[PDB]
Amino acid sequence: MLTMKDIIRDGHPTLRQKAAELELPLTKEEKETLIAMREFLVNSQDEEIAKRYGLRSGVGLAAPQINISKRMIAVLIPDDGSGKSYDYMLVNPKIVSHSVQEAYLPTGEGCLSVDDNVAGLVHRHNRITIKAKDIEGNDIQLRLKGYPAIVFQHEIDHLNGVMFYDHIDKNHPLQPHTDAVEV
Ligand SMILES: O=C(CSC(=O)[C@H](Cc1ccccc1)CC(F)(F)F)c1ccccc1
Ligand code: NI
Ligand code: NI
Repeated sequence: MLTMKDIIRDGHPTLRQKAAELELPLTKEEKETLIAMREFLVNSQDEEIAKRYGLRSGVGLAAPQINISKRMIAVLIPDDGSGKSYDYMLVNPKIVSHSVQEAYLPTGEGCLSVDDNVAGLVHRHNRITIKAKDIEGNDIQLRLKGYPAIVFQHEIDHLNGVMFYDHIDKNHPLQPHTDAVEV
């Protein structure tokens, strides 16, 4: 299983690279790592297993974060009230369209790869459409709003060498953009 030992940390060069598109089908090895990434999320969200193996809690992970510079991500966002949950392993995900309307988490964002907490609002598109491939090379189109959309954008940024804190206003970190919605 993956652990925090596997997660590379801010300053590591792989995080600042652009990750390579995968050829399809995936190798037995690539499928294995994408399942393991999902398994990390699951494990990190279990109280017991996370205490035991020293796991930070996560809802998303991009392959660059385990030092594999390939365009695959995993997102595990549990039910949390509404009956909606997000359990997705995506290959070559792409944002094909979005809202003009920005949104933001009012406490900022975190990142498994960033050891410190950073304060600052990270403005993002409130709605997105994503086209990607699943683990078996079938076609996936996702329409996301709000928290799920922020999460996927965060992980997609990882595939382009962008970190959440790059989007934070150095002067006015906690100033929302006008008409940006709080999530
Ligand atoms: O905040 C988190 C997890 S933090 C997280 O998923 C990171 C990214 C993140 C995205 C959007 C908002 C905050 C953090 C993942 C990373 F580091 F792997 F990319 C949480 C976990 C379980 C229950 C409730 C909340
Ligand atoms: Ni992150
Ligand atoms: Ni700004």
